[PDB]
Amino acid sequence: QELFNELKPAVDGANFIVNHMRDQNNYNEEKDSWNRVA
Amino acid sequence: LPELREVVSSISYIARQLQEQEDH
Amino acid sequence: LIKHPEVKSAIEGIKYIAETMK
Amino acid sequence: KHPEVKSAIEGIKYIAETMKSDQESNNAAAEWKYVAMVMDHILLGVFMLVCIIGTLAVFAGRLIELNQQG
Amino acid sequence: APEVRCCVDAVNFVAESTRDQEATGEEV
Repeated sequence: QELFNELKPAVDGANFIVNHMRDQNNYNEEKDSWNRVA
Repeated sequence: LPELREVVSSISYIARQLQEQEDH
Repeated sequence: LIKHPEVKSAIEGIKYIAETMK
Repeated sequence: KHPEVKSAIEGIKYIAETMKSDQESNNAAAEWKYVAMVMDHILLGVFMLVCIIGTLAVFAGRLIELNQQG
Repeated sequence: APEVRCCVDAVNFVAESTRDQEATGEEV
C-alpha cells in the first residue's frame, strides 16, 4: 500500500513518458506517409 | 530505500521535462 | 503488485521504447 | 541487488543527468539567440530610418530648391 | 517474472544507447 504510495508518481511518470513516445512515433509515421505521397 | 528514491526522482524529472516540451 | 494494470502498462511501455529505439 | 539491477538504476540516473545537461546547454544557447534577436530589432529600426533619411538627404535639397522656383 | 530480467535489459539498452549518442556527439 504505502510502497505503492511512494512508487505511484514513478509509475505515472513512466506511463506519461511512454504515451509521449508513442504519440511522437505516430506523428512521425504520418509525416513519413506524407513524404512518400510527395 | 535511497536507490528507489533516486530512481523516482529521475523518472519524475524526465516526465516533467517531457511535459514542458509538450507545452512548448 | 505487478498485476495492477498501470504497472503492466508501464512495463509494456518500457519494452515498447526499447524495441522502437532498436 | 543484482549487478544488472544496479546497472539499470545507474542507467535511469544517467538518462536524467543527460537530459539535465542538455537543458542547461539549450538555455545557454537560447541566451545567445535572444541577444541576436535584440540586435535584429535595433538594426531593423536603424536601417529603415537610414533608408528614409539617406534618400531625403540625397534628393530633398535639389527638390526643395526647385520647388522654391515654382 | 518477465519484469525483472526483461525490463532491466530494456532499461540497460536505453542507457547504453544514450551513452553511444553522447560518445558520438563528443566526436562530432
